[PDB]
Amino acid sequence: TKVVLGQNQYGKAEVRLVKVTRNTARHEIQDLNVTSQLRGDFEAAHTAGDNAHVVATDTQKNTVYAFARDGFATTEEFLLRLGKHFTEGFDWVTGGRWAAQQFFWDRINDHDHAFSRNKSEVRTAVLEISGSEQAIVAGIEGLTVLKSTGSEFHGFPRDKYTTLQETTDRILATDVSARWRYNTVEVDFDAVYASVRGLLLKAFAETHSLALQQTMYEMGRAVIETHPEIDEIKMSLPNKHHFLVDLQPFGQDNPNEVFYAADRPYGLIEATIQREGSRADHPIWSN
Amino acid sequence: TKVVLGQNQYGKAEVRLVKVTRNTARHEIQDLNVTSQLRGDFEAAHTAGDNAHVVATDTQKNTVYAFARDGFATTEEFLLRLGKHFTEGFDWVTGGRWAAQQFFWDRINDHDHAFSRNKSEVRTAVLEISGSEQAIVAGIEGLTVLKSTGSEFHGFPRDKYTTLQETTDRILATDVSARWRYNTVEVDFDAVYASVRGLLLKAFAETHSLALQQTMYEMGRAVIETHPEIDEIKMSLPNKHHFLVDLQPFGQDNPNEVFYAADRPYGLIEATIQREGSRADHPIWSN
Amino acid sequence: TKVVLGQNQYGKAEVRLVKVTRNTARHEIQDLNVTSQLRGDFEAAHTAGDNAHVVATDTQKNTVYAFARDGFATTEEFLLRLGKHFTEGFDWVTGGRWAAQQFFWDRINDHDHAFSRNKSEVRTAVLEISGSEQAIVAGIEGLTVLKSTGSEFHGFPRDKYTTLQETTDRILATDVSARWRYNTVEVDFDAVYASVRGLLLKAFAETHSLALQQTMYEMGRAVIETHPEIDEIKMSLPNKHHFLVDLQPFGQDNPNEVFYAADRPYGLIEATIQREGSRADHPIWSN
Amino acid sequence: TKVVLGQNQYGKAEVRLVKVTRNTARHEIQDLNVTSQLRGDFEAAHTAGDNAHVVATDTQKNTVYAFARDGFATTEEFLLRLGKHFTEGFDWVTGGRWAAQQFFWDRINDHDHAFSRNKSEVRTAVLEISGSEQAIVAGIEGLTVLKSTGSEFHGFPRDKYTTLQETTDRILATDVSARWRYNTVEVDFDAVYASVRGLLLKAFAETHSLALQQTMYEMGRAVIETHPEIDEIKMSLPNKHHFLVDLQPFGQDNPNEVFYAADRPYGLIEATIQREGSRADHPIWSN
Ligand SMILES: NC(=O)NC(NC(N)=O)C(=O)[O-]
Ligand SMILES: NC(=O)NC(NC(N)=O)C(=O)[O-]
Ligand SMILES: NC(=O)NC(NC(N)=O)C(=O)[O-]
Ligand SMILES: NC(=O)NC(NC(N)=O)C(=O)[O-]
Repeated sequence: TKVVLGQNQYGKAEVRLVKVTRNTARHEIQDLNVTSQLRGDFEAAHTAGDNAHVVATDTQKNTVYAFARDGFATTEEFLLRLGKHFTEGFDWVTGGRWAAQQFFWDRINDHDHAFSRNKSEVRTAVLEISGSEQAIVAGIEGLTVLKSTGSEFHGFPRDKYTTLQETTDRILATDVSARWRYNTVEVDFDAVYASVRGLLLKAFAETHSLALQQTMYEMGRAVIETHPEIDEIKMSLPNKHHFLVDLQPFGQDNPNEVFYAADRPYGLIEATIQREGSRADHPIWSN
Repeated sequence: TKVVLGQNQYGKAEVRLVKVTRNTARHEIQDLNVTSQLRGDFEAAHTAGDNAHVVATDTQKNTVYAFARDGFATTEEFLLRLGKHFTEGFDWVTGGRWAAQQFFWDRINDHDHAFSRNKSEVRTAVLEISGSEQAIVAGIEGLTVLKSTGSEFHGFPRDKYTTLQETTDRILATDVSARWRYNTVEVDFDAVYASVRGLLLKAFAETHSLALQQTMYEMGRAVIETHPEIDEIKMSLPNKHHFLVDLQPFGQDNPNEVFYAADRPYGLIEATIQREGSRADHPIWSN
Repeated sequence: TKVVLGQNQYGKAEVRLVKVTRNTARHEIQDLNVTSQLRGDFEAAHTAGDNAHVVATDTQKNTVYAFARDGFATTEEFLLRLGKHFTEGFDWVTGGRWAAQQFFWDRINDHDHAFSRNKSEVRTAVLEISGSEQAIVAGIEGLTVLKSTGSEFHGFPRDKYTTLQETTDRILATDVSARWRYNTVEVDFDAVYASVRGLLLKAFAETHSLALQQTMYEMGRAVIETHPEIDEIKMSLPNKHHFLVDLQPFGQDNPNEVFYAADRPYGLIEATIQREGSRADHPIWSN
Repeated sequence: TKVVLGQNQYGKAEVRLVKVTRNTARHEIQDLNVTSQLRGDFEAAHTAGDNAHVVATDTQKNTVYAFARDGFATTEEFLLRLGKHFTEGFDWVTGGRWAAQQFFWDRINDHDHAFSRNKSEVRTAVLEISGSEQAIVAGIEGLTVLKSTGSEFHGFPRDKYTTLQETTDRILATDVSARWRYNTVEVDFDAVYASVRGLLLKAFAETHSLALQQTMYEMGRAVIETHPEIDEIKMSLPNKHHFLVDLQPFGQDNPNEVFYAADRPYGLIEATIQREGSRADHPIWSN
C-alpha cells in the first residue's frame, strides 16, 4: 500500500588514485582506491527523478583528483578533507561514507623513483559523518599467516554428527581481516596502523592456541590494551584447513609434515573485542 | 580499562553441496554454497580456550550433508531446518546465521540427467535466528542488465568541480544486487523469488530513467506493492559506465552506437525501500 | 655473450567495446573484449628504443573504435578488417594476432532496447596473419555441464599409489573449453558457432562415458564429421570432482544423492581431434 | 571424413601441497601448487574408453603427496622426480608436463614456527619430458613495478587515428611475468632464481626507458649475459597506464603528480631474448 524511501546513499566507487611526491629527486608514492558516497535529502531524486540535489558521481570523482593535487599526510586525513567538503558544501548533504584501500610500495634497491608492489597486505580506512559527528575505522586485510605448530583443538562436545578427531598439534592458518574504531580523530594514523599490525602478528604467533576463538581474543586484547584511542576491534578469521595427508596407504608415516591445503569449506570465526564501557553498536558498522 | 568480548559467531563457511534427486529416471539438481554460524555463550572459548561449548565447525559441515540426504523443497526451508537444529539442540546456542547461494542449472535438450549451468544470476538466502524469532532475507546477485536508450541525466547542480554534461540519451547498465526481508516464514519461496526477479527486471526495463535513483525506487516499489510478505528491499546498483566514444577527431559522428565499457570507477547507488511503519533496522542486516 | 631478439609482438589488450545497432527501434547489442598485437620489424625499438616503427598501442585502440562505427556482421569479420588494415597499412608490419571475447545478451521480455547478460558461455575468436597467409580459430569457454549419471570409470591400472575405487556410476562435471581452426575464411561464422556448441553439448550428454577422454573424443569427432571447414578442434576439460559424501557415520546411506563439489585439485583432460591429413602443428596455436 | 586423435595429455591439476620441515625446532615451509599431466599411448582410452593405460589422476595426486614426504631441495628437483617416476614407471607413458607455482613465506619476527605470506611474487617451474629429452623452464609472475619518472615515448608514427601526445616524462608501470629455459639440469635453481629476479628488477629500474620494448630488451639481455645455464627468456609486460589528470579546467596545474590508474585497456609488449644460435622454437613453449 504505502511505500517509503529508507536509508540511502550514492557516489563514485573505486576511484584509483596515484599521488607522486616529487619536490625532490627522492620520489614518494601514495596509491589509493577511493570510494565516496553521500547521504541527506535525496527524496525527489528517487521519487521523481529530480536531480537538483544530486551532486554527480562524476563530480565526486573530479573532487578526489583535485584535492589530491594538494597532497595529504595520511589516507585518513585525505578522507576527512573530502567528507568536510561535501557535507559543508551542500545544505541537503548531511553526511556520508568515504572509504579507501591503501596499497604499499617498496623501493627497488633503495632507488629514488623505481618501486615494486608489496601485495602482502592492504590497509583500509573508512570515515562516516552524520550531522555534526564523525567516526573513523581503520583496518588491515589480505594478510595471510600460518603457524606450523603451537595450535591445539580438543575438548569439543560430540553428537551423532561429530567425526572430528581431537588434536594437540595442528597447523593454524588464517587471513587477518581486522577493523578498529577510533574514539577521536586526533590520532597518529600511520603510527597506530603499524603498531596494530605488529600487535596482531605478535599475538597470533606467540599465543599457544587452544582455539581460533582464543587466538582472536588475544589479538584483540593486545590492541585495546595498547592504544587508548581505540574503542573496539572487529576481526573475521577463516580457519584455512591444512589436512595432514594419510600416507599409510603408501607405506609411510606422516609426522606432521605433508599437508593438503583445502580451498573450501573453511571455519570462520568472528568477534568484536571492546573497551569496557564503550559504545555497543556504532552506526559506522552498518555500512 | 578492561577488555570485553562483544558480538561473536563462528561456524563452517562455503560448504559446497549438490543434491541429486533420482527417484525416477528424470533427475533433478539442487546446487548450494552453504554457510553456518552459531551464536550463544562462547565466552570461555574466547577467554580461556575452553571448547566445551564449541560445536566443531567440522560437525556443522557434517550436519549440512546429513540433512541434505532427506531432501529439501527450497533453499530457505533447508536453512530453517539447520537453524532450528542447532538452536534447539544446544542450550548455550541461542541463535545463529545460516546462508546459502543457489546456483541454477538447465537441462541439455531436455535430457533426463545432463545439465548446463545458467550463470546469469545467483540466488541467495540468509536466515537469522534470535530466540524464537526466525528472520529470512532472500536475494539475487550477478544479474547484469542494460538499456541502450530510455535513460537521461540532467538538471544536476554544476559546482566548481563539475564537468559532466547534461544528456537526454545514454546507456544505463548495472548489476542487479537486491535483498528483501520477509515478515513471515510462510512463503512460497520459489514463486516469490521468480516474481520478484520479474518485477525488478520489468521496472528496470520499462521505467524511462531520469536517474538511477529513480529506476531503483520504481524497482523497489513494485516489489513491496506486489508482495505483502515483504517488509523491505535493499538494492545496491553500480552505474557501469559505457562512454560514448568521441570519433570526431577521426572525421566521424557517433549516433549513440560505439561505446567504451569502463571497469572503474563506477557510480554506486544504494537504497532501502520499506513498507510504511515496518521495522527500521532489523539486526539481520548487520550480519 | 651474444644476445638476439627473437619472436616479439605488441599492441593494446582488452579493449572493451559495445556496439549498439539502432537504425530501427529494435536495438541490437554486440559486446566485445578486443586485443590487437602487431608483428614485424621492431628490432630498433627493442635495441635502441627507436619508435619509428612503433604504431602506438593507443592508436591501435582508437582504430578499434573507429572501425566499430561502420558496424560488423560477426566478430571474425571485425578482426579480419583490423588485421588487414594493420598489415597492409604499414610496410614494416608483416603480421599480427587479433583476438576477441564476445559476450552474449538476451532481451528482457522481448524488449526493444533492454537486455540482460547471458553469462553461461563466452565465445572467442583469434586471427593470426603471417605475410600473405591468415588463419582463424573460434572457440567457446565457460560453459559448465554435468551428468548426474551415465558415467563410469574402471579398469585403470593399480600401482602402490592407487587408492581410487572403481565405479560404474558417478557424476561427470566439466567446463567446456574448445577451440577449432578453420581451413578457410569463407565461413558462416555465427551459424557454425551455434552448430558446434550444440554438437559439443549433445555428444557430452548422450555419450555413455567410460572415461572423460572418450567423452571428449566423441565431442570432437562430432564436430569434425559435421563441418568440412574445420580441420581440428582442441579441448581442455577439467574433471570437477563431486565426491559422494560418506553418511554411514550418521546412520544413513547415500544412494548417489549427496555430493561435495571440490574446488581443487581437479582432473585435467586435454586433446586435439583432427581431420586425417590436416596440418600437424599450425603456428596459430603458439600464441 | 577420417578423424584422428592428435596431441593429448591428462592428469591432476592444482594439487596444493604444504611441506613442513621440522626435524629441529626451526621449522621450514615449502608451499606449492602442483600439476601433473602424462603423455604417451592413450589411443584406446579416447576411442574406446579402455582405461588400461590410464593411470588415474587421483593416483597422480597421491604420488605427489607420497613423494613430498621424502622432502625436496627445490621445486625443480621435485618435479624432476615426478617426471622420471611416471615415464620410467609405465611403458606406455613416454613423457609429460609437470608444473608448479611456489608461494613464499616470511617468518613473523623471526619466529621458529610462525609465518606470513609474501604475496608480492609467485615463482613458477615447468618440466617437460619427451622420450629421452628433458627441458625445464623457471619463471616469476605477479611482480608489479613502477617508475615515477625516467620513461619517455616519442618518435612514433602518426596516422589519422593517432591522438597520443609525445612525452619525455611519464610513469612506466608493469607486472613482471618472465620465464626462462635452462640448457642443463646442473643448476643451483634457488640461487639462479634469486639472481634473475634481481637482474630483471635492476634493469627495469636503471634503464632510462625510451620504450617498454627497450626496457624489456635490457632486462632479458642482462639475464642471458649473466647466466650460462639459460638459453632464452620470454617476457610479457603490460603497460599499466597511469594517466596524468587534467586539472586545468579547475585552474590547477599537475606537474606529474596526480594520476588515474586505469584497469583496461592496457598495452601488452612481449618478446623473447635468446642466446645467439640457440634453439628457435623449443617444444616446451607450446604446452
Ligand atoms: N546519478 C545518476 O543517476 N547517474 C550517474 N551519473 C553521475 N552521477 O555521474 C551515476 O554514476 O550513477
Ligand atoms: N571447529 C573445527 O572443526 N575446527 C576449527 N578450529 C577452531 N574452532 O578453533 C575451525 O574453525 O574450522
Ligand atoms: N580420467 C577420467 O576419466 N576420470 C578422472 N578420474 C581420475 N583419473 O582419477 C579424471 O580426474 O578425469
Ligand atoms: N609502446 C610503449 O612503450 N608504450 C605504450 N603506449 C602506446 N603505445 O600507446 C603501451 O601501451 O605499451
